[PDB]
Amino acid sequence: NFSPREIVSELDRFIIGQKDAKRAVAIALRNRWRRQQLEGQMREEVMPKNILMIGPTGVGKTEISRRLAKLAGAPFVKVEATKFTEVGYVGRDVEQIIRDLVEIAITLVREKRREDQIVQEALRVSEDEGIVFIDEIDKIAARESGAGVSREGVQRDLLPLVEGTTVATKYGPVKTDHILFITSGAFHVSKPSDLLPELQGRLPIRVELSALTREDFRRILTETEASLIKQYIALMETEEVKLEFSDDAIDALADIAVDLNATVENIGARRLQTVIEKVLDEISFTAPDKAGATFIIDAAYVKEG
Amino acid sequence: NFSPREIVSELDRFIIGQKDAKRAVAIALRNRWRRQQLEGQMREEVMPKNILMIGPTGVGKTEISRRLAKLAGAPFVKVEATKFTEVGYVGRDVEQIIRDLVEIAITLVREKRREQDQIVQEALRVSEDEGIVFIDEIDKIAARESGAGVSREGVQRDLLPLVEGTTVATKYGPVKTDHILFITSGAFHVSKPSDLLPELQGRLPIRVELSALTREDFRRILTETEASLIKQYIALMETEEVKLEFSDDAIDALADIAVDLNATVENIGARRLQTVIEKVLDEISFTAPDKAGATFIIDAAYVKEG
Amino acid sequence: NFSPREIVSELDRFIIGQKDAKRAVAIALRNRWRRQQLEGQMREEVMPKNILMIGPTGVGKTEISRRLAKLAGAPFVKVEATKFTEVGYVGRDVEQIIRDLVEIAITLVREKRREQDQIVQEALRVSEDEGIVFIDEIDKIAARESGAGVSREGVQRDLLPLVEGTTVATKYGPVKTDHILFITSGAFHVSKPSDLLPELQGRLPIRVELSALTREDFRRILTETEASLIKQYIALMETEEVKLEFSDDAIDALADIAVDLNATVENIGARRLQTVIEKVLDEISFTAPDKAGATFIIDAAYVKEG
Amino acid sequence: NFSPREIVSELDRFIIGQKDAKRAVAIALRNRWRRQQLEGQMREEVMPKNILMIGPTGVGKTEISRRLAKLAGAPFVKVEATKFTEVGYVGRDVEQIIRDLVEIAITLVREKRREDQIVQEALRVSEDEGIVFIDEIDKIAARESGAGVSREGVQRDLLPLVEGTTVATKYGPVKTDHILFITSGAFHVSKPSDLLPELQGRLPIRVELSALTREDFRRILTETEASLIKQYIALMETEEVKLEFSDDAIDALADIAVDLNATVENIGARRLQTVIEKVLDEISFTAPDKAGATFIIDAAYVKEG
Ligand SMILES: Nc1ncnc2c1ncn2[C@@H]1O[C@H](COP(=O)(O)OP(=O)(O)O)[C@@H](O)[C@H]1O
Ligand SMILES: Nc1ncnc2c1ncn2[C@@H]1O[C@H](COP(=O)(O)OP(=O)(O)O)[C@@H](O)[C@H]1O
Ligand SMILES: Nc1ncnc2c1ncn2[C@@H]1O[C@H](COP(=O)(O)OP(=O)(O)O)[C@@H](O)[C@H]1O
Ligand SMILES: Nc1ncnc2c1ncn2[C@@H]1O[C@H](COP(=O)(O)OP(=O)(O)O)[C@@H](O)[C@H]1O
Repeated sequence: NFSPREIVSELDRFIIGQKDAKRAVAIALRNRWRRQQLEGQMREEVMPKNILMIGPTGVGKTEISRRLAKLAGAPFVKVEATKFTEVGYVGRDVEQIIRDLVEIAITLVREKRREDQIVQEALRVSEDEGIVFIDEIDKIAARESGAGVSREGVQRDLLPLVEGTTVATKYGPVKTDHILFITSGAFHVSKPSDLLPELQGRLPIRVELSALTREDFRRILTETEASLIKQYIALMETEEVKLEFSDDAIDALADIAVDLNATVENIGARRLQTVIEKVLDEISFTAPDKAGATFIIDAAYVKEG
Repeated sequence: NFSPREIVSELDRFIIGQKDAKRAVAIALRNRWRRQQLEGQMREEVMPKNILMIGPTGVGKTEISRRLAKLAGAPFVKVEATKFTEVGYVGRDVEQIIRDLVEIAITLVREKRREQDQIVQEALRVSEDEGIVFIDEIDKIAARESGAGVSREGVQRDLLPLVEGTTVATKYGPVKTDHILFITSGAFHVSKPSDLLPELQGRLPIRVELSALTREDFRRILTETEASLIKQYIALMETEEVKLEFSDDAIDALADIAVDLNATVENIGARRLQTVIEKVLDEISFTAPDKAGATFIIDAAYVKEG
Repeated sequence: NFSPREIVSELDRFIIGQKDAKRAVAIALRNRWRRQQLEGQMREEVMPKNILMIGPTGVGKTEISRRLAKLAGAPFVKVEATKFTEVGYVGRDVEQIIRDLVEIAITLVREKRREQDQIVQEALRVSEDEGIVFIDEIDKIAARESGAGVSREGVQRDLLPLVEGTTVATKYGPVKTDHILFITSGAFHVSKPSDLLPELQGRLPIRVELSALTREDFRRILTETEASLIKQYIALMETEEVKLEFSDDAIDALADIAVDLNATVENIGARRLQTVIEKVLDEISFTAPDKAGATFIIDAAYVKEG
Repeated sequence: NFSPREIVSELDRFIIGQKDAKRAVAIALRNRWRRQQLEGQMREEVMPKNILMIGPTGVGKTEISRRLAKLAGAPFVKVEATKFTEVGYVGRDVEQIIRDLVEIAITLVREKRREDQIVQEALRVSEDEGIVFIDEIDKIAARESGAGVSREGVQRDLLPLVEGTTVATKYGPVKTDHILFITSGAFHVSKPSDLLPELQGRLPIRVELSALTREDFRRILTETEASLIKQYIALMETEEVKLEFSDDAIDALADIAVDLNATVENIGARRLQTVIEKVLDEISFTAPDKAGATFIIDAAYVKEG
């Protein structure tokens, strides 16, 4: 899809809630289209509407950006900002981000072409369509454990990428002027105004994300297209086992994850994956011994499990 | 074998006990087969059932994973997590794990084809769909922070791209880690599993404990498994025309020596057995060619003098 | 007051909301009274119901504890835990907390007696049975390890003797900390409560959360409580013969300014209110003596220009 | 009591299980009596049978030693060994242990005398009867976060105390030749043979302690004389509330603590204190409003709580 409301709808198929974050990337992606519709010098003066996402861990910041890029057939790279503060001879320079992105556009163009010029198209796509997700940008803006580049230095090193620079790769120079950047952080260890002024100026769009509620966990489990329940159901189908979850079993699974997030650590929706798996441990092991049968998991089964 | 109960049975041929750990890797391996039966988009949405093994040292964490990979003809790489906290210019980046794995899948595909650009293409296919990566002492890179290189949390952060899904460059071409299985292990005395990065927890769906080995476990480790130390020394002395025999009380005596050393010096698990049988066999290992055709019996008394 | 519901009601006079936190300190204080009703050995086996408060900054953690201590005529000491991680030769040891507490109990007993070796003896008695110690940012000394003094875990380890029970030397004599109540607080974004030393967890029986303050909370904080900022500025301007008046829309406007600043710069909780009323009162605070006998009304429009 | 079997019995009133650890301190305390029964120079050649306790956290190492000393009317000091590895101008020298011990013997002699000579008796008791508990002695024997004395240096600093030295205090010199030392550690970060040889030689008795079982938690809750249940029952009696626990409620409370120790962290019996308190939160708050009544807590009440 190509329209912002259409983009929001496509993202609804995989991400529950977070409407503001969904609309922010839609605007950013739609503006890339508006730029290419422009003609003349104005085509070279408009820059990507880069985004700063603020929100707790495991509530959809990566997922929204990752699905967005797949929607737009754009090459995507996720990186943890603090990795550039560590010593190391391999992969400690931020231009590795751009080199990896071309490496992802090559393997992306090969898939579409099948269905020298290919390498050129990977270099064309990377410049005009690349999407870069920089996680925990809040951690490189704090009051200063890494013995490498300082935190402000990682910010200073990010400036050439998001302002516009040329980067050398094993396939040739890559310009970053019109690559879209999505940055994210919780901003408990720092605040958004602790970013370098030059970085603030290259983050036009600011959007918050909210904690997931108990109802959010229920819908995340069942409603989205690649949901965990649909995965476990699909995996047991290959063993000739029709797996069924009652509605109270789904409520019970969501409650286990909410409670653990409330007593151990709130890791957001990442808790769901580990909770369903232990409840399905007995049936995942014995599934070939149960072929042809229909297995219904109720609230009581989740309780004993 | 391809079935979880069948996998557990194959592992019983080499590992004593640790039934929960055996069933955990079976589930993880069986899900790889369940995934490839899927067709469509769901084939690209299911991720490996990575495992966190919790247990003391030398009770079968590496051995289970290593036998599992050989059972599945899958390329296998074991790595010590804390090695990435040290300074150095060779092999200090976690992508070295993935490069080594292709290096092991290439040499694996050549063996089966014989019994080539196309071989390298499948070695890149095998590595992506069948690779198994064992990360030891993942508990030590989650502690309260001697390595002067990457910090402990930084080694975790560097592991995130591998287990979440990334493309890695090699001397043979780009490799995706999306469908590689990861088995991680630690004792978790210096830290706890919730000290791992949240992003890491979410990519470790299966959690399994392992237990200390008991005195009876040592006796069965010595004799019952297919590649047991006793069966090795017997086979080694057969090449010298010497029938090496252990009485049943001798095996008990050897197990008791190892338990006591693990109880008074340090508990290193079943690794103590190797050094204990070897010192008792010192006299015969030296003189065996001078003793050809003869039968050498090690009893409880011989273990005592040894 | 002496009853938990009565304690909650007394705290309602100064703190808006945070009902769970109010009831938590009530239980802890009521158990002190329950203990002294006991006679015999059980009188020496019951230990204070120490509290861990979890909540964002500036929502009432210090204020609740501080009002509680004044309600109970108990000596009170607030300390920043991370101060003990810094180098220095004055006041860098945790026993300084206890020495300061006696210093506050002495000056407390003198006030009540007037309205002396015997005073110091009871100040040493009061400190032991009635002292209240508030330790802020106990979450920061439980993180992954800028202070060049004691390490973070070391500050925890140094706190163990205080909350488990120890004798501390002072310029007035030995003081036991066995029956001192401890209230600890943190946001727990940089760490989690299970990152505390096991020995510390066991001496924190009561766990209570506090919530963010809402826009309506700011309005009630401004006006409803007994020592509210509005009642302070009104009283301060009364000494100049100026009737200071706030309309209800003006109070909403002031609360909105603070919410927006907490939403765009940094969320510092109710601390934002103090700086916001002060800038709106800048014009009148200066000219009030030149305006004696007059009435000054601050409306929504006046807050807008200000 | 004065006999080792009698000592073991007195400790049974407060500590569940750990029979080996109980007998080890009994031997050590009984030998102090055997020494004072000796006459002549042999009286000056026998040294305390110091103990190294090995065991997990929160299973009774401190409690056994603390109760033992109270049984013997002996002044007692507990210290965390790693505290001497930290920088600091106050209380970072191991002789503070001995100075604190005299400070505890003074306040101990005043209690018994009531029921210059007193200070002399505090100096007499400290030398002949002091008991020093050094916790986590395993942590100062590891492979080397404190920026002060090194770990081996803390061991080296402990040598004068346990071999025999004179220590100056605000009341006068204190000899440590016949002070009993109980040291403890889990020995996962190191092993007992990592201690300095001179320290090994001054730790004659070696005793292990075991993890607490589910049944241990049940007996710890109810059976011992100062148990948590008897405290909460006694505290509610001062409010005219007869609090009663069913047997299944006690089982339920023990199960909550075992599960948390199995999923968060095994902190031993320290988990019990925090678990009963949250279950009693509603009644502890409302107890004055319920005076004259009898309140029975069953398994179902522990479940909702
Ligand atoms: N709102 C949500 N809707 C659907 N899935 C979600 C949501 N929030 C988190 N998830 C899932 O939880 C996991 C972690 O989420 P992710 O977006 O990567 O985290 P973060 O916000 O920390 O980047 C992924 O499997 C993701 O699909
Ligand atoms: N349960 C067991 N059954 C059989 N052999 C075992 C067992 N535990 C340990 N061993 C043997 O002891 C040695 C060390 O075991 P290993 O699994 O590699 O240790 P770790 O669990 O620390 O990874 C190997 O020779 C292994 O075969
Ligand atoms: N809920 C509240 N009710 C009343 N005053 C409050 C509330 N929260 C904060 N305040 C006021 O805001 C300031 C800071 O609050 P305080 O409790 O000291 O912060 P913290 O919770 O960080 O300890 C004080 O002036 C306090 O009176
Ligand atoms: N076996 C036990 N019997 C009775 N109480 C115990 C036992 N183990 C631990 N406790 C209690 O748990 C808490 C911590 O125990 P403690 O002996 O101080 O720990 P450690 O072994 O770490 O020194 C104390 O309240 C203690 O009374």
